[PDB]
Amino acid sequence: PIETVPVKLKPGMDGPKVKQWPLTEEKIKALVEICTEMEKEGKISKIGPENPYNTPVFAIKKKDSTKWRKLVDFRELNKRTQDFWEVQLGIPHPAGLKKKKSVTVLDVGDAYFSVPLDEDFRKYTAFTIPSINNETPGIRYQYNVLPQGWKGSPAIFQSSMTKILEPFKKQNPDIVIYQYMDDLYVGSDLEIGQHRTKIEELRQHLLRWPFLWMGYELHPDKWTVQPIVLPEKDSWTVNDIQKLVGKLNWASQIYPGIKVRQLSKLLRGTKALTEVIPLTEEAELELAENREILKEPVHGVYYDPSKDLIAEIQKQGQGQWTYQIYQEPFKNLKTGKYARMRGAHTNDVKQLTEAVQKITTESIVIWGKTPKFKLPIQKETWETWWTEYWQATWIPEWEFVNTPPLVKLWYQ
Amino acid sequence: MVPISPIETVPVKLKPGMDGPKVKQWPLTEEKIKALVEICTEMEKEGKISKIGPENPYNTPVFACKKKDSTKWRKLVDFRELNKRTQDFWEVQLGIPHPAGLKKKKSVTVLDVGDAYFSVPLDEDFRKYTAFTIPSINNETPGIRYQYNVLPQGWKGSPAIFQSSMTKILEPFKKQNPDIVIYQYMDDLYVGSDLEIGQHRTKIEELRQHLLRWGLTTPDKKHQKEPPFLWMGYELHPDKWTVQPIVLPEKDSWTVNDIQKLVGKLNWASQIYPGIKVRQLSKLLRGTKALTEVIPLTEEAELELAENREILKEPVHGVYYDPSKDLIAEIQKQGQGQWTYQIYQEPFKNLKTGKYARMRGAHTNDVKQLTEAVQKITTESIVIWGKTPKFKLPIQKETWETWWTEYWQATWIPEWEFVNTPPLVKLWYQLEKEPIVGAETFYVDGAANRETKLGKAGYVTNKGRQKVVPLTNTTNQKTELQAIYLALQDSGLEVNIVTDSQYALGIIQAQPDKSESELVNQIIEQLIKKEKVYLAWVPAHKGIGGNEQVDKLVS
DNA sequence: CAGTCCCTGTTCGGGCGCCG
DNA sequence: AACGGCGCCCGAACAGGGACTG
Ligand SMILES: Cc1cn([C@H]2C=C[C@@H](COP(=O)(O)OP(=O)(O)OP(=O)(O)O)O2)c(=O)[nH]c1=O
Ligand SMILES: [Mg+2]
Ligand SMILES: [Mg+2]
Repeated sequence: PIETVPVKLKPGMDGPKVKQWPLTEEKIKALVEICTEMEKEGKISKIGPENPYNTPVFAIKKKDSTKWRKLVDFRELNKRTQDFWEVQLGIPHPAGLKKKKSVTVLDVGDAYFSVPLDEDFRKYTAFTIPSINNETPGIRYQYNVLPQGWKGSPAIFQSSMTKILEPFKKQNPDIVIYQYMDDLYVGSDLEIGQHRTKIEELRQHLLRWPFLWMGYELHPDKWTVQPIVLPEKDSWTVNDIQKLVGKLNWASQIYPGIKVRQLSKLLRGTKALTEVIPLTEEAELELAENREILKEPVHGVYYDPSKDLIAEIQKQGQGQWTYQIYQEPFKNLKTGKYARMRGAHTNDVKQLTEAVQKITTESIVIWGKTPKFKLPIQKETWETWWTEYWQATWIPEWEFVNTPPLVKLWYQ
Repeated sequence: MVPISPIETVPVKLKPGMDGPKVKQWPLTEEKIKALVEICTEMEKEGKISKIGPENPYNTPVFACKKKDSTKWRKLVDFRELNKRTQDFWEVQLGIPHPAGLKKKKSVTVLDVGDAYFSVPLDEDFRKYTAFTIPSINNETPGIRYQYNVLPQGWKGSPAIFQSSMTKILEPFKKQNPDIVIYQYMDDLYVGSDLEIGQHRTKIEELRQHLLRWGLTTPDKKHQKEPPFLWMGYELHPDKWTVQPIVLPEKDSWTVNDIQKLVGKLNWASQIYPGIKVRQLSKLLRGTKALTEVIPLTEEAELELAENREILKEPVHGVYYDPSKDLIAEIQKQGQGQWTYQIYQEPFKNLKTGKYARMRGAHTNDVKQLTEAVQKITTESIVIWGKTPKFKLPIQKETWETWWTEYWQATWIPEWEFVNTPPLVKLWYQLEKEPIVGAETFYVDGAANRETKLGKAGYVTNKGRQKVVPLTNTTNQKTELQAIYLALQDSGLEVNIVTDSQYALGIIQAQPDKSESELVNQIIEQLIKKEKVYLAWVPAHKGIGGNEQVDKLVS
């Protein structure tokens, strides 16, 4: 009884044609059981090879969840419908969500299954379930309703979502609610008891209309930033000063006022690396001046909503992972560090996966975008294991880099 | 008026803005003429082919070969111009079934659907786009033109349609027989069950009659009821499997096309024959771009070929998959970037074997290549069995712990244990983390001219030691490596080296043990001889330390 | 600052094997 | 002399960043 909102690809672009990657036995069995129930409920339908489009599919389990969830990698289809969920039917991002004391994330993706999808667009939602050892050909489906993980789903459902949340927002005007992908971000300055109580009221508000029982809690007011810090030693050697000048010179690309004149004068000659060099009166002055500039904010650094977010991650060792978020080089909007995440001291890929998910969550809260990641890892290594540790219902863009640490810039 | 078959049709369109094929026929021999007029007459009475007239302004040639060592023939076509204008299909064939992934079944039957493509209908509105004439005489009768009512052989949409139509027909039978396994690859059907031999034949005939309702015939010509079964190019026995006999050519003079077929068969044989190498044979296929050019076998390529023939002498076999037992994968180093592995569940009962010999990157080490081999085995195992095997690796836990905790890129190996089988994988040198007290400090630098290709490389040290070496036909990157090489040559067992070359430092910090560069290999040889080496980087053109001093000498 | 170079990386298409 | 699938080893074309030169 609902008219399907017409959806069209961006002009000059064809649908996604991404090959399905191999799935483990438990993931295939989970997807077969899930797709059988969705097919019985009319959410999906089997298709043939005359549909040239295809999108990868796999399965995840959220944090502390034993229930399999179907996850479609709609990254290719999303950027091929970018003028729809950003230009035509966009969602405004509240600047106060990051200021709230507690923010709970609620999975509302199941609500999209009640709204039908445009018949002309259903062919672009095709996915293929593989078989173990290629016993059977690929089992292809396509969506009949708004699919989870497609950015057009919250955009079309926004009109329906607003009417559902309208009574709750009038009851609590101080609560900020933001919707991104399959998730709902609810922030308030209430106490931990009062917050979780209001979250349960919102759950009952959605019930009167399979992961709604979960609630991942955030605290953006407790999110810390990792500045560039300089070492403080009692004695300095030639090697210590060479590393210090190397770090300050790279830092000059961010802070133009950093000087290395009086420090480079200490290295006059061809001295042994371990020779102790006492800092002169001017060297203490220049080093103290550079420590204050690192406390001053960078000039002309602000968020541009028309530009993409970029995120770089560095493996610092011993469970330490630093990161920077920027739109223009050396204009970091945020810098941070993670430590002692799951997989620390045993699994780099799980830590990197955790770090990517944390950075993306922060970016959704602060700016409403997901950054494109520059991952310090080989492509084949990441593509072999990353799905084993993914616990999020969205997937950011990423690329792979290899930059040896010539100087420890973000973590001494 | 042709009867519509029970199989559902697949709506096939064409790319917008394009029409159908209009290609003239190809003059063939009279042997092909008397081998196709009888086919179009039999397919016309069976409804597989209808006759058209002047209202069909299309045409397509129809060259044809035979069948492999058999009596019959295979009518082929040239839809290369139709494929360019036909819509793209998404292939549902995602891989090739491997016998090592088959589980134990008491009873096994291999079927073969006769006339596979000729039993599946074509789209009604698409039959008009398949026109072709058949001249009864080579230059007399013009020949009445026909069309296709089924799937033609040679059309790019025929395989995808048959595989999808076959699945829809088997779906109701599989739902009524859940305990029966049906491996469906193209038209060949592998049917297995743990039922008794008598009850198994009963369900086979039930399946043969089920497929017969849609016009799919399973004749007794290629019906297999007893081992050994020839399935997917293998020999299936009740408790083991092996590859069909592989014949390697033995010519006195080897060309280029002969080696390409040789390495191809060795790659196909390396799935169950352990220890096959193709490094020195494939090395002969470099540079030469003439398939009909004789290539003499190198002494290394001859010994490699001799060792592969001796492996193929003793017959080998693989076992089947048992889900109740763990999956084990063991890797060995064969030297020169060559790795071989075996996947098994019980000791010396290999499911399959394999090799990894890819050389990626100009500079690498055994630890990186072992990591790449683990990833290749992991993905291959998920395809075949859907799980990652436990690894047995010839690298110490302490060695691996040092590499991954100190590397700047994220790297990881799944659950594994050490196996003591030389040659062990190790790191051949370790760069120090702090400068070495008492070791001479070498400030190195190198500069070269872009135009004349001339350059210099040298060093200055804290003890007054100094060298400048002129270089001819070089680059700035080569002189920076040469400067470090000079410092390693002219220093004691412990040395501190200060450079401004991000290029050189990035190569050496990744602890390579092999390189496509003779200079890097010489640097590696020196790094191994040392007891302690500390590399430090400083920015150039900043008047820093001795780096400013050595910069004046080389530039 | 552009425009090169040097170096190293990925992508792709074809050679071969194998299946149908 | 056809089509589709997978694997390997190959080379040419292309991308991208440090570093030097006008
Ligand atoms: C071997 C082969 C096969 N095919 C297609 C056609 C039918 C299926 C199976 O072919 P087939 O089993 O060997 O021949 P088929 O048409 O079934 O006739 P039969 O020999 O089985 O009676 O794959 C093809 O297009 N080209 C080929 O070279
Ligand atoms: Mg057949
Ligand atoms: Mg230099």
